[PDB]
Amino acid sequence: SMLDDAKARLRKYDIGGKYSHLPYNKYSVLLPLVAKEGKLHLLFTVRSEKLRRAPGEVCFPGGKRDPTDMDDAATALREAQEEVGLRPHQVEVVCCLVPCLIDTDTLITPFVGLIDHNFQAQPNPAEVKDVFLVPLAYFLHPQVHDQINHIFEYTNPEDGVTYQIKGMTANLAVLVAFIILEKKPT
Ligand SMILES: COCC(=O)Nc1c(C)cc(C)cc1C
Repeated sequence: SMLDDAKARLRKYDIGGKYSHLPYNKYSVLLPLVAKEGKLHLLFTVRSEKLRRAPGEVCFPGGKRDPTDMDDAATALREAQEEVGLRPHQVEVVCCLVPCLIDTDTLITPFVGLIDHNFQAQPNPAEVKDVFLVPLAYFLHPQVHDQINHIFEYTNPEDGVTYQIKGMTANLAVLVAFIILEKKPT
């Protein structure tokens, strides 16, 4: 099936816990995969205008590890629950992708999660201004704009709203699309 095929591809890129103990400032992100209308989509958040870092920008759910978290996957799930109301029984964490190094002292660990078909997002307005889906295939032929620095523009055909996706978020989206969609019979 489509979902069994996705998880089997993703598992080949799992680095597991190999880099998780190193002494960094630690953050995790959840890359949430949703099946709709026969195809896979990624779920994104628009950050609230009130936040200090990157107000109004597109990112994946996530945040800073705290002393309650059992492991880095726990950080990503705690934060996803707080931001969009995703409950633990509604996500299967399939793997841990390559971590992102920034600012010389920070390590961001990305997890890919498969989302239950009955989940519906409940954006928390203190943290999240908007939630939207993008079909995974978009990231193989994006609409690119140069600010020189590459920015993707995605327009939702439901309502005509345009979103800008850039930086680490855009880089991880492309990576997941390659893993799952490369070399597939039609
Ligand atoms: C200080 O925590 C780091 C951070 O960026 N947090 C955060 C992230 C990652 C995503 C969303 C949607 C909302 C928040 C508050």
